[PDB]
Amino acid sequence: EVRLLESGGGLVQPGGSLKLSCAASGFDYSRYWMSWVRQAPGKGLKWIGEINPVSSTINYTPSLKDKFIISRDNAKDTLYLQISKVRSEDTALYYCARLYYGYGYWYFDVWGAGTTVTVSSAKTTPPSVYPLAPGSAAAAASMVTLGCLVKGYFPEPVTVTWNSGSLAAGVHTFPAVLQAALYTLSSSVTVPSSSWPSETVTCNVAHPASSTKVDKKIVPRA
Amino acid sequence: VRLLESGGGLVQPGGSLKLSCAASGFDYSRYWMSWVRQAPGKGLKWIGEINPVSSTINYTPSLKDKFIISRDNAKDTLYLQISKVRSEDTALYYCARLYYGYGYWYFDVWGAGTTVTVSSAKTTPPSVYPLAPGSAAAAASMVTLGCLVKGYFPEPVTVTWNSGSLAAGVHTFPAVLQAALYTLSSSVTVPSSSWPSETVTCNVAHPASSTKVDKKIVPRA
Amino acid sequence: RRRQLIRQLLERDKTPLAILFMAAVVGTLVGLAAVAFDKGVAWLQNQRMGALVHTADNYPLLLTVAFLASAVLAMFGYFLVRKYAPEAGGSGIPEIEGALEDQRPVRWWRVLPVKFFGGLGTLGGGMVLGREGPTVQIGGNIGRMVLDIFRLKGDEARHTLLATGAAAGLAAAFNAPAAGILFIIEEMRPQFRYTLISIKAVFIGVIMSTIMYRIFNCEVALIDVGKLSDAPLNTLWLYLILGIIFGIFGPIFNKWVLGMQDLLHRVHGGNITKWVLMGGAIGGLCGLLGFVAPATSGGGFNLIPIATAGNFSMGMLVFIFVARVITTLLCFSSGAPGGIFAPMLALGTVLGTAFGMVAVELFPQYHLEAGTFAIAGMGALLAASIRAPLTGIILVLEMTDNYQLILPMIITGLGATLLAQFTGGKPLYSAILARTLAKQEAEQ
Amino acid sequence: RRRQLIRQLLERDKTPLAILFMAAVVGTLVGLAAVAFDKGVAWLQNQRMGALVHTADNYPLLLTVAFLASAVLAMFGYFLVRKYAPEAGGSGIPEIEGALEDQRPVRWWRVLPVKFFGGLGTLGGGMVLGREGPTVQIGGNIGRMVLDIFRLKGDEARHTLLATGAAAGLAAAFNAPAAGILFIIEEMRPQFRYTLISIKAVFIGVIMSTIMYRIFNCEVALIDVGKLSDAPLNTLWLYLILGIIFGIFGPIFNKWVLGMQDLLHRVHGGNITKWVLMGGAIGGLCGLLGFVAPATSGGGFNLIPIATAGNFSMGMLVFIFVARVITTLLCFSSGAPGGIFAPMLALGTVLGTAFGMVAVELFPQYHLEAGTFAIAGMGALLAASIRAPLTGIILVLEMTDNYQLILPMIITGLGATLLAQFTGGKPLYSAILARTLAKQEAEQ
Amino acid sequence: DIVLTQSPAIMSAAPGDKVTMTCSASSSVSYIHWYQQKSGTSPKRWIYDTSKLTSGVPVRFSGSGSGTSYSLTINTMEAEDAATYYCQQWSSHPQTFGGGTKLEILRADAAPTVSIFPPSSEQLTSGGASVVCFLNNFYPKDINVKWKIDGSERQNGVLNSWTDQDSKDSTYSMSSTLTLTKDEYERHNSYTCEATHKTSTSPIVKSFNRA
Amino acid sequence: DIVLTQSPAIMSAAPGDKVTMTCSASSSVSYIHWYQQKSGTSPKRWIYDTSKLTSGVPVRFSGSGSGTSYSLTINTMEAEDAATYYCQQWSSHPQTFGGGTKLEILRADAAPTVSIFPPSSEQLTSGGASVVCFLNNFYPKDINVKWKIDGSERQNGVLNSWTDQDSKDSTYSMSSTLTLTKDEYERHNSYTCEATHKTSTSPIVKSFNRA
Ligand SMILES: [Cl-]
Ligand SMILES: [Cl-]
Ligand SMILES: [Cl-]
Repeated sequence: EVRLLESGGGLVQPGGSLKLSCAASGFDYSRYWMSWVRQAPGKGLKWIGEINPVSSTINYTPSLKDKFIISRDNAKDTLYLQISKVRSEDTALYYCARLYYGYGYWYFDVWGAGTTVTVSSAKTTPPSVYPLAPGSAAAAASMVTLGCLVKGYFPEPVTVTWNSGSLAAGVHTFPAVLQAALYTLSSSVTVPSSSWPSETVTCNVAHPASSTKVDKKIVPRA
Repeated sequence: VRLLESGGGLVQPGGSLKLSCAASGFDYSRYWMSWVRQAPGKGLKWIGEINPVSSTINYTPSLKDKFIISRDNAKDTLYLQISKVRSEDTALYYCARLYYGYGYWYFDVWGAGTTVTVSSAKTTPPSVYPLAPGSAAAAASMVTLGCLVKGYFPEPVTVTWNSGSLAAGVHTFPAVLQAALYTLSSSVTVPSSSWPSETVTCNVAHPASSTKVDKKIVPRA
Repeated sequence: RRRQLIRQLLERDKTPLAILFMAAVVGTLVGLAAVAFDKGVAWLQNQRMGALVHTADNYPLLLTVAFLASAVLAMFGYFLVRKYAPEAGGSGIPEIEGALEDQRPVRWWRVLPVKFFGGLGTLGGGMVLGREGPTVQIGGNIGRMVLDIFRLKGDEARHTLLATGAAAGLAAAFNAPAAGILFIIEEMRPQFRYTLISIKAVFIGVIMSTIMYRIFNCEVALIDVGKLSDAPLNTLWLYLILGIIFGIFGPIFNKWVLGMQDLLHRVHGGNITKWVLMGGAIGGLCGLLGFVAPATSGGGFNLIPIATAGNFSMGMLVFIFVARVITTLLCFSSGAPGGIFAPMLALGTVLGTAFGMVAVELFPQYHLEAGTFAIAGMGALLAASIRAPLTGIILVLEMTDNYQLILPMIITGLGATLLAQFTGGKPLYSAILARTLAKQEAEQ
Repeated sequence: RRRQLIRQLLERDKTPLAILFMAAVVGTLVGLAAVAFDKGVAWLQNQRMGALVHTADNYPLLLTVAFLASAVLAMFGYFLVRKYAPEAGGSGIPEIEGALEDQRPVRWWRVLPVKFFGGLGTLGGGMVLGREGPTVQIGGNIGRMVLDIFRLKGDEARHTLLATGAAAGLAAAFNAPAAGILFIIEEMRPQFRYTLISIKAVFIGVIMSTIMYRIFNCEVALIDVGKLSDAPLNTLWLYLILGIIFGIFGPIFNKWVLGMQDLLHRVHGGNITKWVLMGGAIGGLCGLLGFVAPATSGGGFNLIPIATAGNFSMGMLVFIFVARVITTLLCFSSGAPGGIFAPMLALGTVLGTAFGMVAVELFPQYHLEAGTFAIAGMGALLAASIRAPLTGIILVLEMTDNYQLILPMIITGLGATLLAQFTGGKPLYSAILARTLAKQEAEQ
Repeated sequence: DIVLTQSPAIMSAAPGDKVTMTCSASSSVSYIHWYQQKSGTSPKRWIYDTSKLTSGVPVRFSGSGSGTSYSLTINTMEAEDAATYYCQQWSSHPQTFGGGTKLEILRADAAPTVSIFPPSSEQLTSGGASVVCFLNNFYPKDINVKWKIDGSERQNGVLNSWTDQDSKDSTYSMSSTLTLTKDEYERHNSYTCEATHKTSTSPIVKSFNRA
Repeated sequence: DIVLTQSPAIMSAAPGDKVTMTCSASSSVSYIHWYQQKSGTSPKRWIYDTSKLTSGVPVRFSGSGSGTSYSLTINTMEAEDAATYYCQQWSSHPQTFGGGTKLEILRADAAPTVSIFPPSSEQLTSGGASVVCFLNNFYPKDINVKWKIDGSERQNGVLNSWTDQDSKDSTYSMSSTLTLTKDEYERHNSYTCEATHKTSTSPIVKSFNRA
């Protein structure tokens, strides 16, 4: 396949610097112009810059001298991007793209998955996961809706699956809300009444930024 | 433009191993590659060749899958697997890029080589002992130091002095074998002002055991 | 003469602007026509393929839908040439050369609709014929169309505008501008007397016609072969032998194309209904082999990357070769609109690869690649049969882009054109125009 | 005339065996001669370099031995041409063009020793001249020498053997067999009348002459430029602009060389000692500029890879251009034996890159590389000045091996040859033959 | 730079119906490219140089336009077409993208399935108390949630979060967490969650008492 | 297989001599290549196509021959040319190599410089004792080393090793290693290393005593 895998993105402090990397596979990585483009959370795509195969020409978006430094090494098959004096405006998902053209009006041919850069002075903290069972005198209907509350973590992301991913139907994980330099999200699973509390329903929660794996079985209250 | 081969060392008789040759500094595709081996103290013998697309693969007249030669142009690397290994396979194996002038092909540039030793002994790293003059520094214009590399297997080991800074005035002597282990010595001659006023260290490396020993030689007081 | 020369030399390359502007116009229209012809043949290419899918269970039914779908399209091409434009049959290159020596009329009001729509049926049905035939004669006729529409005259206006249309037609058929110009000067110019074919005007029309072909075809090449190996000096003698083989086969093939024209005429004697029903029978013949054995049929560009890479077994190579020479004659000598030029590229590569495979296993010390003898043989039958070797060599190089093989390509090309002459062969295009002007003026 | 046509066509390309065999021997000797000429000038070039290091102490002495070593070598070449072979001065292509129209003699017993050894002095001293000039005229005279040695006759034997010798001479000078044949076809055959130059015989001699130089030079290319980028369709307009600039400069440059022939003549009036002492002053200038600024002097092949890769500043490009235009005129218009052909390749790319560098930063959306307009301008001064555009682009492609640029190279060539025509220019070689044939009559 | 703003930042369309979004420019542009992005995946080149489709893009897609106004359409829209479409220019330098038009499926209205959960005993021992309200599987998303503590509505301590469109269901969902300290959580007994969708006038309230 | 047999297996020469070595083939071969291999170094392409010099080879080298007899010539050899030279053919498959012609240098006399080394402290810690004797940069090759303990003479436990000829100076060096157990090393005090070489009638002798 044609594959671009960006890496090197995460949590860094305001005023610091970072070095993102994009590993290319499945095509002559030379002969191609490479380009960076970022997408701030819930906003539009914005072009960073581009680099030719021989690094002779390098263009950037209108943005102050050595803030961005795009470079490549065609030998090891990867492209690089350095951001300096980073501020919160640089918090974004960073895309690495291979350039090409049709009639000669260039487009962004193939994209990578991206890496998220979070610029904050808040500290990495692990999550507390709390099981959410129906109330003591619950209205035992045909479907039962359970959930677990993943509270007070930083930064994003967390991933939550239910019984190691066996129950994928009836799953909703809601987007995280930040408050007081901490994140909270919840996950909901709807399951027939004959399965719970008959069987065991588990929510597995992983927060790699704090090396946190935890499972929380959901048991009925009272 | 460099060819650096690896994977060499010890194999038990009847076993097998694969050598790799990592090429760099030139378009590895579009180049015929070849393997040549040199038995201890003898001349060179061709093993086989492979064309850039692996469509053509030729071998010296040997048996079944005795040698199989392969290349993966994605990482510009040449491969050679030897099977049913016998004592006649103990040699220094060269990986070489092939080319021609009028059309009669030659071995253009060669790698450093990698040794394979067919034996049922086991790898022992070397013990490195520093050799300084006995407490009788009869200082001439120069002084001679050395270190003793004892009890390793298989060959080879490499010896440098100050990581190659001291290049003039060093002799490394051929290893000789006793009780299935090797020993050699290296000699270095430096000015009497240079030592012990500045440090002299010999750096021994035994790739078969992935071991390097850097021994500093200090006078005897 | 010293005085006449001095004022010829000081008055050289001064083509009238009226011709150069109209050279721009003809190339533009030739390009559009050639692209539209190409997309049409391709559209019929899968219309006929998509029919093969609603029928792919009943194996008898499917070999039926293959024959009939191609028979009808063929019959549609044979009919449209025998009833409204008899000189639009076969290649059309020699008819366009007759016009340039003022020896044939170019009836553009009839040949442009006939050969366009006739060729669509012949090439769209999957017969072994090339686009070169249609596009050059179509392109030439367009040269006379704009030669009449704006009533320019003078000998050159007639000769150049007709020449650039023909060169633009070859260029657009192969995406080979350099070969388009070389074909006019080397093969299609009047070749025994001076003429005023303005080369600078041919240049203009060729660029405009292939610019139009790159507006609708970029990023995809007709033939992609990769970069092959180089050819050491001690290997060149092998290419001279290969040319020698092509040089004696060239004329033998020339006798077959001519003789098969005669044999095919006697089955139909000449009246339009027996003729087009035999064009439908071999038109259905090749539409059936088009998928019981595709390499036997079609233009043949499909097999060439496969043959070059040594991905054919030697048994199949001779099968394809002997099959394809059979398929080639019976389609071109039938009078169907379409060229023989491109089919002989295919035969050249198939014969080259066979010679290359033999060379690779008699001389392991040469470190040979069969593909290099495929590339060298590609243009060799062109050189032996058509005897336009400089066009053939530059056309093959324009399409495969292996310049490092220029000497082996040059040597077997000349070896081919050397032994073709010394074994009593003739340029095919000149030999058929001769026979066309011979019966019209002998048994009129 | 259909009666003569029908069996003229039936007898086409019937080259007599005697001519093609002797075409093989001509090309063999042209190749060996070209090889020896090339190795000779190289040997003298570094003799001059090795002298410059036994004199690397005294920078004044160092500029002295540079000037005089080149002055003596230059004076030597000027002397042997004014004393034994007046028609061996300058290029020699126009004289071979005269011979092919039977209007100038080929005194092979005199120009072959003169042009060989004379050119050795001018090119070995580091003057701005190309080896093609010598090699084409040498090769043509070699064609008549074996014409005479074996006293074959017929118009074609004389015209062919003289043509293949010239084509073999151009091929061996650039390692460009295809350009050698195209040069005869497009530029140097008699251009106002039919002749029977046998193209297949020109082919043979080119093959053997190109085999002879690769026996003594393989593995090394005259100019290696790498594989550059492609040219998008929406950028082609920029190459037409570049051609228009060349089309306006082409004639202007042609007038300078011709006018400088006149201006330089009045300095010496025609006297052998006065002439040879000014040839030593221009020869010493270039041997001195050969060490104070190498890009100003020499053939210019070395700087072509550097300029294409954008390794020159725009300031240096402008310096080199005007310097090299001065040095080029001062060497060629002086009458020194040596070509103008190769120096205009250097002038073509250097201005090409300059146009490329401005374009790349006026259109960052095009993602351009200056080198692509270097390659397109390489053959553009040839197209505007010599007005043999088909040779220039096939020669440039033969030397740079970037076929993906053929459309822009074609577009910049015709824009050059279109505006050269529309601004009242003439082909330089024809303008020099004209002025040569004019004074061969005004003396009566 | 050149600003390209796309016409309907958000909109919805039923399957098997013709869609049309627009891209328009501050200056005039040439040969516009279109990319389709689904959430969680990389952008994919979709339509380039105004109207040509990339290998794989179904023929229902098509592009058009001139100078200053261009558009993408889908004759008969399918469900898999639900994504965000960005127009992009490189006629001039530097290149610029459009703000994007999100375009999702329309289906029949659906009432929310409301569920309330008391603070877990795990969280209470820590000193905090989060009461959570799941409003699941409804169309349209315009929904208003109301908290009442023993019949008295409360405003602060609340944070809501909406899903994106479910793949199979094409519904939505919205959680809302009311977070107190364990102390004030114990001063009260009733906890009500009022779902004011528009598939009804009377909200669907669900509740619990600690007793 | 074509077998090529080379001239002398070993030959000596003084710098300034014209030296010729020959490569003879069992059957006719053409355009033979030569490879130089200096001690401790991989072969390097020297002469190819019978007569052509690889770039960097000094022009004091030359090759010639035809049919079954080929030769490489150094017109006035130099001391740095000490190596083993291999001819190779590939006009017939499979390619083959000659046995090699080892070129040794004649030069003026050189006396050895001998150093003695007692067993190091750390080797004694593991129960062994190796007394080492270096004898560096002597010429000619022939030399005998004599070990005296107590003034006695040892012939058991001695191990010698020569380097090959140095590419700069054409001298030889050697090392003599006497290996004892730590105990046997302890039952004695004085250890002597005796060097006899043609450069001196009296032997060069260096020693240390344990005390
Ligand atoms: Cl044809
Ligand atoms: Cl001249
Ligand atoms: Cl010239």
